[PDB]
Amino acid sequence: LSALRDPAGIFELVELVGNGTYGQVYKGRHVKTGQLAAIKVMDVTGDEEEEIKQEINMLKKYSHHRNIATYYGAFIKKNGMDDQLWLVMEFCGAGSVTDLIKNTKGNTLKEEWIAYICREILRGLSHLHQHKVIHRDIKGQNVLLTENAEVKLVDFGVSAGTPYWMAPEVIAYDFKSDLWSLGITAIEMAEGAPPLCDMHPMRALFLIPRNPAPRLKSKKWSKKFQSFIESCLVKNHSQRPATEQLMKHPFIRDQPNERQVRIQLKDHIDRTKKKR
Ligand SMILES: O=C1NC(=O)c2c1c(-c1ccccc1)cc1[nH]c3ccc(O)cc3c21
Ligand code: NA
Repeated sequence: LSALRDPAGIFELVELVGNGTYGQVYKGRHVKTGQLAAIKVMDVTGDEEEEIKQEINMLKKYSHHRNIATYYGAFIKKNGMDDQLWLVMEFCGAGSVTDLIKNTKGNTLKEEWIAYICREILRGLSHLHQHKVIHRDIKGQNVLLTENAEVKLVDFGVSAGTPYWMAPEVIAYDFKSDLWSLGITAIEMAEGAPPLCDMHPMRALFLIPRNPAPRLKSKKWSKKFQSFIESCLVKNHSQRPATEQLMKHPFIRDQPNERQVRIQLKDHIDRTKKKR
């Protein structure tokens, strides 16, 4: 019901943080408590109304898992200047996995960090898949980190371009397509960019269903990580493992430093804020 409250006196915009496939996202502040939130500001027209209402319902029902940024509420800023809808979400201070790769020296993440991040994406995906929901847009831009290095999934717009993370069956499907995208995100974390990044999106769209399943370029990566990527990236989706199966894989299952990897990531986050 689009008869929502005006945000005036409740939530205030502080700084713009996001500008991707999800739109114009701001770092907002709750006036009375001083708590931070992510506010997505979108122009509410006559035509575009059905797509916005579907995104809200998805968030209201499915965002209540620890690996998905929580929905806090929605507001309409009444205004020649069209009315704006404010989508209030849980704030993830450390930014995206894409930013984490860009800030790390040599644009590659430590294998132990990849395993932690992948496990958290997989847990969030498991929650969505249990509720018969496909994310449809898994990529480093959509995987965010909190200041305490907690991993949260964002953007349910596509759930309600850049084909680099798209599974062959999607280009040609079910929950298994998100697991292909996780594999591509894992390579993105390992190599700094997804396979076929250097090519035009049209060539990538043509090549993905035709080329054999991608693999890691370097021989430096562990046999466990190499097998994980191979398990994720199975072109024939019928033969690709489910979410619960992939969670049981040694790369995800055997992570002894869950406490010591989180502390390392938090220290890397703190070094980025302190140094400029
Ligand atoms: O929900 C969010 N929580 C967030 O923290 C957040 C969200 C979104 C986003 C919000 C609504 C719809 C789609 C994406 C985009 C975002 N871009 C961002 C860029 C940097 C950042 O630190 C946080 C976000 C961010
Ligand atoms: Na949540």
